[PDB]
Amino acid sequence: MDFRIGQGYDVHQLVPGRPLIIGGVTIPYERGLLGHSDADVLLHAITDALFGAAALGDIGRHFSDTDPRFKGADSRALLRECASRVAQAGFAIRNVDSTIIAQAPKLAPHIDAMRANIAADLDLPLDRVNVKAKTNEKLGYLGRGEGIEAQAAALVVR
Amino acid sequence: MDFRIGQGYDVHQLVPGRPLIIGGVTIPYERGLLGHSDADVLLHAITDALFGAAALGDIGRHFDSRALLRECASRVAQAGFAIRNVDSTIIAQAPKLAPHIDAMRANIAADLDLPLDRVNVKAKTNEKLGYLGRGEGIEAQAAALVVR
Amino acid sequence: MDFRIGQGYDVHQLVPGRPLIIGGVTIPYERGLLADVLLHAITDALFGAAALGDIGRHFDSRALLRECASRVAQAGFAIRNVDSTIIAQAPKLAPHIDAMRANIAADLDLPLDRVNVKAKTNEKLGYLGRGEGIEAQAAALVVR
Ligand SMILES: N[C@@H](Cc1c[nH]c2ccccc12)C(=O)NO
Ligand SMILES: [Zn+2]
Ligand SMILES: [Zn+2]
Ligand SMILES: [Zn+2]
Repeated sequence: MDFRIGQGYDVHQLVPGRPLIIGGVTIPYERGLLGHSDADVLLHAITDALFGAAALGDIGRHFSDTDPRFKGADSRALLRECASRVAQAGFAIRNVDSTIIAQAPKLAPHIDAMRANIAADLDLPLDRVNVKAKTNEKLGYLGRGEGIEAQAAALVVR
Repeated sequence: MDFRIGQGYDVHQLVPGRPLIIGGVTIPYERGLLGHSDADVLLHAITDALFGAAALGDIGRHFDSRALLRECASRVAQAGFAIRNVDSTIIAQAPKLAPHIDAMRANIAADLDLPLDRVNVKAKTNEKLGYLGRGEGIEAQAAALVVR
Repeated sequence: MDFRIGQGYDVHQLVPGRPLIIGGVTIPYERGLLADVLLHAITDALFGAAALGDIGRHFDSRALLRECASRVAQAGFAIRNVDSTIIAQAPKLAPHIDAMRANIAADLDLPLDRVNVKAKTNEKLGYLGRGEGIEAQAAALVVR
């Protein structure tokens, strides 16, 4: 009954010449997310929520964003390693919820694939993983398509 | 002991000619929230947090925002979950929301068949920053705890 | 087994001529907040988990956090954990995280391993990315 909650946030700029990878899904699009890694904003937010629930710091503490070994890093591999460290700390994952905010492209066709990827990486059934997709109702830099944001919440138990 | 958490986010533009309805409360104001529904940003954020905790997707996949919140609660129950508590924040530079918070909590508690002491609504400004600080929209955030 | 969750949000403008205090820590930097954004978010998350309203209805931001914790306890709740994120484009916050965690854990009378603080930039986007403000987000779990 030693439950703990974590929360996560990430944002990346949307720029030409990059793959668009969200929730482990390579989405065909003229632009992609800019980062040292593959810039998977959704997986990073979930990773942060998991480290946070376990009181293990944050994604930047665990994976160096200047190490050449993480250039173009597969963020699913990072999420699996996060889950491994959370387990080593003594915690079991109970559920993850998340939101992606993007003006474009349409994300609804890809949500089920993202959910399946996250569930596989966390060794969870599909019914403990949720991904919600939103626009920002045309407001701000999100409404202008300059970046994509993700939010996440995770419940774990020791 | 099968607890789950959900989180929700919503934002809508403030435009002339619409009533301002937040948490089911009609607030006197020169503008109101723009949307296909009544654009109740707080009820939508709570609805998304409840769908998220139950792993039932989101408000866009599933659909007056109180009727929608009641239907969301029905679908959460249909999945086998009981709602334990909801917490939330509204971010608006104007108008003042404190006089309306208790009516909002009462509306949410009635719609979710919860006691008042399991529902919470918090009010914030954005310190004059961004589109929220310029009064161009209102944001809501929500967290929900459920149990199977 | 009567668990409850709360969530908190705060933001303040960042301009020259003020000290930068986050999580009770004075951080060397050319600008400061116009205002402890992290402690307020945590305070709001705790009031929210207890269904006691918000920081504006109830009230140094450390003294406020300690009083918030006292009211949460008198309402019958024990705090189980806090997690949080600070979004600031500059300065680097990683060197101060342990000091922030120590201050929060002390104020909440929690073991250190139940308090977490995460740090992010906003990738140069928006008022946060331009260094015009700093945001904090928080989540708290309590039990009656
Ligand atoms: N959002 C941050 C999270 C992060 C920090 N250090 C890392 C190292 C590898 C991958 C991601 C990270 C980022 O750098 N994405 O590319
Ligand atoms: Zn990232
Ligand atoms: Zn809405
Ligand atoms: Zn504040």
